[PDB]
Amino acid sequence: MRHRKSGRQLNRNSSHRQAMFRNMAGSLVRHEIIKTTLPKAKELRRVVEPLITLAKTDSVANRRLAFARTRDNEIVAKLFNELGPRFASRAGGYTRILKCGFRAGDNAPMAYIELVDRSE
Amino acid sequence: AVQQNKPTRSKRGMRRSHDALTAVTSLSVDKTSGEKHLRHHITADGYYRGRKVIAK
Amino acid sequence: ARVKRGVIARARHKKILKQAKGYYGARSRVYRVAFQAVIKAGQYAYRDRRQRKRQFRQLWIARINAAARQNGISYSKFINGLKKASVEIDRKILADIAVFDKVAFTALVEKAKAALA
Amino acid sequence: METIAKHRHARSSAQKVRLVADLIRGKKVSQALDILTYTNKKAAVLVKKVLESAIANAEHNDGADIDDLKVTKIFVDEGPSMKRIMPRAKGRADRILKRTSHITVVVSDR
Amino acid sequence: MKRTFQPSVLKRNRSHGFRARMATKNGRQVLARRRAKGRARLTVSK
RNA sequence: CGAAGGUGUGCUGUGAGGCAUGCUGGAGGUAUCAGAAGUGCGAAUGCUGACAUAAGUAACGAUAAAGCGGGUGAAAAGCCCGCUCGCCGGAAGACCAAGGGUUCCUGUCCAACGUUAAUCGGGGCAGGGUGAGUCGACCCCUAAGGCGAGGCCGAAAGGCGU
RNA sequence: AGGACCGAACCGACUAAUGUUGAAAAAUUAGCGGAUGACUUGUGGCUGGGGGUGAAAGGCCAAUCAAACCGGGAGAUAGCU
RNA sequence: CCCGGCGAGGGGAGUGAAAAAGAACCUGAAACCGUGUACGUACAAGCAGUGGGAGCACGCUUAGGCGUGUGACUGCGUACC
RNA sequence: GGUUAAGCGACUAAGCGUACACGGUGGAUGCCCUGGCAGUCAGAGGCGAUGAAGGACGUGCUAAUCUGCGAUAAGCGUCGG
Ligand SMILES: [Mg+2]
Repeated sequence: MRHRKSGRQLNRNSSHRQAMFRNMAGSLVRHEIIKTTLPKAKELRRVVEPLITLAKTDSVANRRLAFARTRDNEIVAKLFNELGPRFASRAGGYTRILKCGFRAGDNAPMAYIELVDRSE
Repeated sequence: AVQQNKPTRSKRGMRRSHDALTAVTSLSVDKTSGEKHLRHHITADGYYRGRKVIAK
Repeated sequence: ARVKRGVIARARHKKILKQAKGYYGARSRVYRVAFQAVIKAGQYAYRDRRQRKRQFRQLWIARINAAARQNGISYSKFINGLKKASVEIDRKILADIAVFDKVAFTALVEKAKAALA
Repeated sequence: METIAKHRHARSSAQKVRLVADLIRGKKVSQALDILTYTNKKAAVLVKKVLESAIANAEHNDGADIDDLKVTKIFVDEGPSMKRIMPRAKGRADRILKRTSHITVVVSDR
Repeated sequence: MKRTFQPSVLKRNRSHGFRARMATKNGRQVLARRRAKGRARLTVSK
């Protein structure tokens, strides 16, 4: 009954949740700005931010481990080279959420999530 | 399970007494453009805490 | 010749709803309910036209008894002495006297007490 | 001067739209528009268009004083219904009702 | 679930068609009745 | 200079009722006395139309699954493009018969339909699209069977049959 | 060789659950029987209502059957509601 | 002409005797659904009315305790066929 | 005039109820009829192999339907008004 339990369900099973976060995590780092619902964004930080922390140290083992997530070499290629140095001097809080109202199709809590600086 | 007598409009009206919407009052006022927006939300043109957040 | 009942029927319905103007909900809008309400109102009006005489008669005796006992005599003794005095004042005026003019009622009780002996 | 602007045969139930109408009844227009455009209902969008229509109705056809304009009378009346057939189990048919609404907004400076 | 009506134009014409009706005295009675009633589609053909 | 009808008020009769008038209505109504009824509705699980209730509740139709960026657009979870994720793959692929009868393609629109949004569609409107000596049909022949000149039989209709 | 065996397509419907204003006016899922024969299926044809057909249940004969459906006798009759 | 999506819908101007005749178009009732006003109702139990009845609001009247609207409380009262 | 205590006490309506006014849906009522029903007086009481009744398809400056017409195709020739 959710006593000291973490991990939202999002009306999906374990396989769909893992794949959807994996696809969304790669999309976010590729563009540095995506728009998704508030519960999706809030659980996305528990995925991309640990991934960035792993990407802080560059090694053959870390890159392979980072490749096991997001299942994409180009996403791993951008990591350890671009987002590494930018977040090397930062301890957590790589992402922030910007609420932007509700959709007109289903009236869902809408929010942007992006990196800290985005170099823009 | 179904009615035995027709409920009147008085019962119907009293049941809808708790269905009234709660209108917002004091959403926010921007510190840069001074335009109405939700609390802890960006404006129409991506303003939050004064500085740009969307860059269009 | 064919006769259309659309006008006379509507007039009768308006008359019944007119007599049942303002009871409750369907009793003032639905003829099938208003008609029963109108008839039951008639029975109550006929019944209470006789009950009103009994109701006011009950009230007058209660007020006369209250005033007489204030003077120190029961209602039954007051009327018993009142009859022996050959006084034919009904209970409506006696209740009227007892409320508005106190000294007049004190005259009635003194005469009744005097005529009682 | 009273200014009348209405929307007829709006594709929404009278009960649904009325839930938004009572939110802005008698309020100042400057804030009434804010409530409607920040309300998360479809009926809010419909009544907002009517309210904005009344606003330009009271300036292109009436004199002045947009700031002091106040909504006085607002009410939603049920309109003509459309009869549709929705098939059900065991060959039974149910006649569903699609209810249209008339949204009337009256605004005046006084 | 196979329903009662399985369409087939060839069987439909040979059963209730104009030439099938005119082949019997009873069919002429049917056509005469429908002509009297004034139905637009006298028979089932086409 | 305001008929019938509708909607209120007042007066009046033992009652069914009657009269006057305000408003709407915008063209017929009809005294008195007689005559003829499709002549008076609250019920018949009455009939027809309209509108309530449950109630803004159940439900939105296989638990194969969506996410993101850009574009059009007033508005994009549903439309288009691209990247992924998943599903079928002796089918959820491809070609036909039967049946359907323009649902096919393009341009344009969201009145009604799509169990929601709609710019989308098998929706609305307009235009276009089906090219055979060799494919099929048509055509020659025939099975089951149908019809049937003469003929036999049967009140008539008609039945059987060369 | 088999009215043989196990088992797909195919045919059928024994058990359980769901569904019971359902996705469905008998279905779905998990199981189940036959599956070279007394098998199944496509196309066309014939048997018509006191009749047809029936490995026979008075079962089926257009979502119906101890006498199908439509029209007519017919405004049948009802000591009943 | 304006709002509105180059919509739907609406408001002006104008025609018209009348647009309270706008094509969903003569007259436009009731059920049903609303807006505003007047009164009552959040310690009171039931065929919801009836008799009494304070209070409140409006028209009276030029006073005269009148009428209309509601009905705190109270006796009686278990729909129709 | 102040403190304390005791007693009494309206003004609130989330909603609802009653009356009135103003509206919506609805299409009853009133009025009307190039539509029906029943008759009276007259005619005709049949059409067709010289191809009937009834239909399909075409025919206009035509996209559809109704009506007429039939590749001479909303029609052609003659005689009259
Ligand atoms: Mg009323």
